[PDB]
Amino acid sequence: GKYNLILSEYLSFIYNSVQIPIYYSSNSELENRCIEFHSKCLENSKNGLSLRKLFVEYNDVIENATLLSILSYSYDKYNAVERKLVKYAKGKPLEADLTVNELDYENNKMTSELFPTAEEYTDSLMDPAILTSLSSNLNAVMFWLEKHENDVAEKLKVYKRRLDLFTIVASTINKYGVPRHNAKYRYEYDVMKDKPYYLVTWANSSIEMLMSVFSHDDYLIAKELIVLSYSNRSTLAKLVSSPMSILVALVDINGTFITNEELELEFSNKYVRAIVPDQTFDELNQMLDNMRKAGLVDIPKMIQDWLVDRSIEKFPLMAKIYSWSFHVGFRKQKMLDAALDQEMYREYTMLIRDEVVKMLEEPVKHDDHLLRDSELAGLLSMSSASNGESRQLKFGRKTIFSTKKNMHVMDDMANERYTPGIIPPVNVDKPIPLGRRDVPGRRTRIIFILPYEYFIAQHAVVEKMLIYAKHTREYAEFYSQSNQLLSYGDVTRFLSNNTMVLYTDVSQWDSSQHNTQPFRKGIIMGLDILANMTNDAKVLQTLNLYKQTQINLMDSYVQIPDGNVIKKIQYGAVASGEKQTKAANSIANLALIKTVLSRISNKHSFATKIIRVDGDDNYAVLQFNTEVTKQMIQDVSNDVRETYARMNAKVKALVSTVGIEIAKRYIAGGKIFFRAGINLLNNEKRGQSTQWDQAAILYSNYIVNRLRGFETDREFILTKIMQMTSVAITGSLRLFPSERVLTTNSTFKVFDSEDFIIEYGTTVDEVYIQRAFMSLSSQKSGIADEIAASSTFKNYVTRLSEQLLFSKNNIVSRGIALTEKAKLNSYAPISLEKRRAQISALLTMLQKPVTFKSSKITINDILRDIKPFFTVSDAHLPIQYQKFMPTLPDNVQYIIQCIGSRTYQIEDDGSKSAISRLISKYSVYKPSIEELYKVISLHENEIQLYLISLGIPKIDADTYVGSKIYSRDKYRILESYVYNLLSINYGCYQLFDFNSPDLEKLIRIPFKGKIPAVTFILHLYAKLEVINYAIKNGSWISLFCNYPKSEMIKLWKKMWNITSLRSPYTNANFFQE
RNA sequence: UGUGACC
Ligand SMILES: Nc1nc2c(ncn2[C@@H]2O[C@H](COP(=O)(O)OP(=O)(O)OP(=O)(O)O)[C@@H](O)[C@H]2O)c(=O)[nH]1
Repeated sequence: GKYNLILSEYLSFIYNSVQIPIYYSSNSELENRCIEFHSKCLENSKNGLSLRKLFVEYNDVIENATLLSILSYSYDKYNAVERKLVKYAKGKPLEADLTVNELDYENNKMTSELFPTAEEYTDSLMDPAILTSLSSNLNAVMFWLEKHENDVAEKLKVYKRRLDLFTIVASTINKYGVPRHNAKYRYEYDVMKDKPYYLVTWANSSIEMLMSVFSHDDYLIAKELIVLSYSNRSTLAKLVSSPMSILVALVDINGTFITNEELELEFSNKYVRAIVPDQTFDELNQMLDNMRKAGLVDIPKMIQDWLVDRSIEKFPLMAKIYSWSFHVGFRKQKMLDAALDQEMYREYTMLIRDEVVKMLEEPVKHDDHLLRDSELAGLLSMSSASNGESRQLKFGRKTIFSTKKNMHVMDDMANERYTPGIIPPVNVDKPIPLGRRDVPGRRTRIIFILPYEYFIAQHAVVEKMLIYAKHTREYAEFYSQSNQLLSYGDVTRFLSNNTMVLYTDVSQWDSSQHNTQPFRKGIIMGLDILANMTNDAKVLQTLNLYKQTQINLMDSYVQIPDGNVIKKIQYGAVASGEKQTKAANSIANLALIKTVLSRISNKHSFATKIIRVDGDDNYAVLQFNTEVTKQMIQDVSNDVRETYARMNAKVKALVSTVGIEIAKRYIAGGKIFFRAGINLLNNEKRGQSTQWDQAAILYSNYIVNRLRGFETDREFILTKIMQMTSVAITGSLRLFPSERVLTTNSTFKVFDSEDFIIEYGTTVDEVYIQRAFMSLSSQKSGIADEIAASSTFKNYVTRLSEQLLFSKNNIVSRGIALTEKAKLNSYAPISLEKRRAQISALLTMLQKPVTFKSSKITINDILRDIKPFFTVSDAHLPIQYQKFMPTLPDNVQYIIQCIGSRTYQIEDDGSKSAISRLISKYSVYKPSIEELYKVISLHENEIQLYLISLGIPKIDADTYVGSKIYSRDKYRILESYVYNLLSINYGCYQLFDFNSPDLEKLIRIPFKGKIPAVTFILHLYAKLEVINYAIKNGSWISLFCNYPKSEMIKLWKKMWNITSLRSPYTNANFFQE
């Protein structure tokens, strides 16, 4: 509830010269008071009359009404930022050392020195690409500095540490003035020219870093990173986070968690001695020297200190540095440089080929339907991303231009041009338009924006491999419904005094030109074997067209822009843009380690406890017959690196007996760690989401970081949200959304009023507002309807249908239509219409709901019904689980020490339902969890027509539709769909064991009725309420349920008429994918 | 229509 208040201290801070609180109430007479108070307030302000009287006069509204929004009327020239910044600029501005970076443009020169003219300029290399200004990030900081000016004791040491650092920014910024941004939140030439090219993005990186400073060690790390990061823009992060790969092999294991047969974490009190060959210490020092030579001082000592004893208890510092290294910003080079960096393989290609076979064998041998109708599968899965060229399109009586695949597939069909039989060339004659991938730390990488013919030809076969992966443990990233905790235990499992883990980063190998041949070759070779396993025209064709793209790509040409020119150079490496990218890379990376391990066995004899490939890393745990020694480690480590060398693969390969470090995670001292390097004030690229959407994503990013071990002051986060979600009515009148508006479970939710706890409307006003917002959730788009009606479209939707369905089916059909209408949202013009509407709507909205004939039910209502039939009473749970994830805040860790954690993802798509399994045996169609949710609630005879109308044979449709499974499915679909709506797999909850016995105790639910659905929700709602209470108070409570029998049937009905809510908060979570 | 693949 503090938002609404911290919101005023802010406005009254930014503006000095008025605020007009706007309330509302579900109660008619109180609302009319809410209306009167409003106007009376406007009036007095329109006369410079103190509102003090009215605030007393209408004290009733203040007290019993819900704050809807705070109106801010300010008449300043909005340069108050410039003015306000002086006070903090009394330190010596930083002077960029233009010597630290290789490429010249990476050095912090003046903009003009890099770009002499306005036609040569480009923010392309610094663009914060986010929808909030640098002025704001500035205002935010100062606002907070003022509020914690007179704080005492420790808060002061936090204020101080912070005030200091801000100066560095403030002073440096003041020297060249503050860079003003345009309506699109971009920094142009006129403003950037005189100022250092990287002033802005660095300011942003530095602000976000200093506002995440608390302890002295923080401050030390910030300050250091903030200074060097003003000159170094290319090796800092890599330099700072490089040591961590070795630090993990130095901490002894004193009690760890392993994985048991039930594939779940189980404590193991074992001790494993970290065995390290001297050479490693050399390597680690060489890394410490490099750290120093590049200016670093404070950070290198922290590690050197740590290295005396190397206590897993004093490892939180090392982890902290590793996570901070990333907040320096992204490394955005020039496409050209990004692209320029570019007989013993016999074994390595044989394995790749054998792996491509295993995966597709059965599907091929048994003329799988998916492999046959793969062309339809690709079409239905086609996204509305780029195709490469910017074609002119004819829709109805309108010719517009677009690059969208969905737009090009359509147009192409309506003109006999749709020809997937012909897989376009990608050579010198038809160069690949390029894309990029920017990440903090590593150098930029290019990306092939291949023609849609390439997706379609690969979609189905890729999916068939991913399935083989789903149940092959070696593929960590894909195995079962597993989260990272599982992979954590699979390693710590076989560890001991006679084994050694071998990890390897191979990101450089996959881009290496050496790989590109044995890679594409092994796949093709494999595809051949498969082709010889059938005669099915369908299979051979799609199996063949796959072989085709694996050739056109062998000798590929790329379109690198080199200025305002687009040179065509020859690309001889495997870039990524295909559908097989992730799968193939997984296949390849694993084929590799197998190749390496196989070779080193000629000398040393060991056993393979586990082999794994996960993203751009690949590791294995070997076991020897004798106790391992420093010398044994050195030898293995050498023969390995040497084996990799004989393949001309530039890769980092380490060998330890206690931990590992890979891009996704690292295991130090038997504990699990995940880098907390998600940037907040700078983004990789510009999407299409709105500001609100970005507000929510900021917050989301805050939560993930926080859980990972990097906390940005929440007061700062809330300030940014106050900024980003606002809506300007005129040049002076700006409207600010209230806490109720932004946190309630609506279509406009941005964040949770309290971290790790998701509330739902439990009061009338809350219900009122919730139902009001939903009413204006989806907006009209003239442009979207125009094409939604055009011929090529209807024909498109039609052609897809007649191809999928056998008999009639209106649910599918009505779906395919919308499913395709939505894709148009990637088209900017439409997107823009939408947002404009949403604003005006949500504009008048924050003024008077009322008229909204609610009739739709949501998870809120369901819960709000159940709420009153429970009795809480103080309970208690002892801490009985040792911590394995050190970084977790304290209130979230607690829940785990009491009820435990999980290593799987709760099924929330209805994929395990029998009916869904059925449809996938005879159909290429994929129904959402929300469709199955309705299809399962249909009259027995309707479900039978659905099934048949998708190619499901009667002996099957008729058999299922009756069976007991249909009933169990009925429950399973609902059970799955509800979890989906409660976000049981996100943020905080995904961590918890919702089936913990310890938890089950606190839940006392007398089953006065044998009606599964109701029993279900009652227990879950209770498990949630218990855990929330524990997440806030630190103590536990028990729940007793006295839900009526009569009511149960009333509820069960409500259950099957639930609507899914769509919001920025929701999408934010989906973005964490 | 300052936009730039897979997932
Ligand atoms: N290209 C690529 N991007 C990835 C990969 N894995 C994750 N990402 C990125 O992941 C960001 C998502 O971060 P998350 O995966 O949601 O962080 P998290 O993994 O959900 O934290 P949890 O897994 O507990 O463990 C996106 O912006 C992606 O670009 C990958 O293997 N390849």
